[PDB]
Amino acid sequence: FETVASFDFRDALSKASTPVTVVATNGPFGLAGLTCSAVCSVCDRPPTVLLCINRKSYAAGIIKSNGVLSVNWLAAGQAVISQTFAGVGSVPMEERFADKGWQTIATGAPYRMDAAVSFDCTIANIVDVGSHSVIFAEVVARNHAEECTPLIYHRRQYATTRSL
Amino acid sequence: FETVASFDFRDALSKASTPVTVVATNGPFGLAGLTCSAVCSVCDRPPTVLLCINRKSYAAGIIKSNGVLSVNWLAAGQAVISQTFAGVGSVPMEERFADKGWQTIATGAPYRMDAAVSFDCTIANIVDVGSHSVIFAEVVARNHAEECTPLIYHRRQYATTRSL
Ligand SMILES: Cc1cc2nc3c(=O)[nH]c(=O)nc-3n(C[C@H](O)[C@H](O)[C@H](O)COP(=O)(O)OP(=O)(O)OC[C@H]3O[C@@H](n4cnc5c(N)ncnc54)[C@H](O)[C@@H]3O)c2cc1C
Ligand SMILES: Cc1cc2nc3c(=O)[nH]c(=O)nc-3n(C[C@H](O)[C@H](O)[C@H](O)COP(=O)(O)OP(=O)(O)OC[C@H]3O[C@H](n4cnc5c(N)ncnc54)[C@H](O)[C@@H]3O)c2cc1C
Repeated sequence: FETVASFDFRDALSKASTPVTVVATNGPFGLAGLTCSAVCSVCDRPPTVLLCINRKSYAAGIIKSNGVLSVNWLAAGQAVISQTFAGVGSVPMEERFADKGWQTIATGAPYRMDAAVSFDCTIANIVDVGSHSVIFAEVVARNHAEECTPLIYHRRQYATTRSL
Repeated sequence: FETVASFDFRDALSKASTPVTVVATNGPFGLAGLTCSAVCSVCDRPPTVLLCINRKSYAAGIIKSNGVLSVNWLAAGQAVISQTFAGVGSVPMEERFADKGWQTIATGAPYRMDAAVSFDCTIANIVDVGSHSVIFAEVVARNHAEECTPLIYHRRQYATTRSL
């Protein structure tokens, strides 16, 4: 079988929906983060999620060397946070965490305390696939905001949820 | 750093949101599918998605032995499909695919033609982590309905999308 064209693959994907997260890190290699939607739960013992991140990025370099990271599922009101960590407005990497919303929990990685879900994590394993590092991370702390319907991405726009 | 309790992990995840897919298969080891939300795109060259499925699933062994599968992102109108494939009504596998909305495209796996997005795939890699097989699959064909509006899962209920 022949795989679909890359362009057709991305077009089709725009028609699926995802949550939106920010993955962030800090430690001896410094502070960094990027917006990431390719994230999912893997198993509960040990509690493990994975995230797939293009290895060419500033943030990927730092995340992999710090060896710790946070995954921060954004609430409906946080599209600007997502835009910032996707590089909309070209906000310099270390200027991205200037606000009380980020604090430390267990690892030293910055946690978004008003995110719908925040997992503080250590990296356990990495599987490289084409351009992306698939990073398997074990959850060593969790946090939740009070009142957060999700930020959703779909058809290249942000959205949130409503009952069926 | 000690990991969080499994129970905390699961609770936290209920507060995140995910699309809802049905992962289906067919071939020499038979028909099977199940509903899966632990799915994401990995890279576009080659076009690869991954999905995490509990090895306890009846459908897991059949999917991995057939070597082929589809991922079907369900639309807002399709909660009954999600329910059928999560085992509600305990519908027998073959009978799950009796409806003519399920066709073959390229691999032989059943593809839901009216699903918001359907990727027909061949398995490329399987990495077993805790209770789950993380299955990497390369996209060989696709199909999309005209209706992309997502079925979403969140706080243990179905939802769909709204503008912000
Ligand atoms: C919103 C949502 C998201 C989900 N996400 C995931 C996910 O990301 N990963 C995951 O692993 N699960 C996921 N699930 C769970 C999943 O879909 C199922 O609910 C789970 O696998 C249990 O399904 P089952 O009741 O069909 O049990 P199973 O044991 O998996 O199978 C039972 C029924 O289906 C298949 N049969 C069973 N035994 C035999 C036999 N001895 N001989 C011949 N035929 C047999 C069975 O045949 C039977 O019809 C999700 C469910 C929901 C609702
Ligand atoms: C809602 C959203 C989700 C994103 N998810 C991821 C992800 O899971 N993994 C990742 O490495 N980067 C993701 N990004 C990209 C990322 O956050 C930065 O924008 C990127 O590192 C910036 O580099 P660039 O200027 O070359 O932009 P780009 O040329 O746009 O980025 C190029 C490469 O890194 C960025 N991938 C996966 N989903 C998306 C997406 N919806 N939009 C754009 N790129 C995507 C890509 O993945 C791609 O391989 C996402 C961006 C947004 C807005």
